[PDB]
Amino acid sequence: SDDGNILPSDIMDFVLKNTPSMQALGESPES
Amino acid sequence: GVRKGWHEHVTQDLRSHLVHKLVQAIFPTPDPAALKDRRMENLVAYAKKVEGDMYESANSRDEYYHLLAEKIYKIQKELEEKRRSRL
Amino acid sequence: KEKRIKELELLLMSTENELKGQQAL
Repeated sequence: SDDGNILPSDIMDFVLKNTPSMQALGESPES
Repeated sequence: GVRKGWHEHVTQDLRSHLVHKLVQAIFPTPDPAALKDRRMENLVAYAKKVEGDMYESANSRDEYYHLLAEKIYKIQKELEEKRRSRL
Repeated sequence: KEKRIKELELLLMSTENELKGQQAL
């Protein structure tokens, strides 16, 4: 058995950039 | 002697639509405009190269489909948990 | 994970039935 790659680095980077999800904020303890 | 005797069952329509459906699971795109962008041509050419390598790796049409679908399963369900686990 | 797994596995292998069927056998 083996564990070799299937997704070349140039194509990998394009799928890696697009597929994630994220969040944002801007609260403060000031009053 | 050669065990390959299945190529005669394939069609150009099957070839076209299987390359297409390879791309849809390799990268589902964020929006349908991203299918048309110039960077998707690298993904498409990679999918064409994979389709031809999985075809050449198979002694039957069933084994060809199995090799396509296993690499599709890896590419889709690895990123679906490494990069999309929260769904 | 099971519905989308069977869905993915079927999605490719159904194409020959969509294009040229199986009624010949």
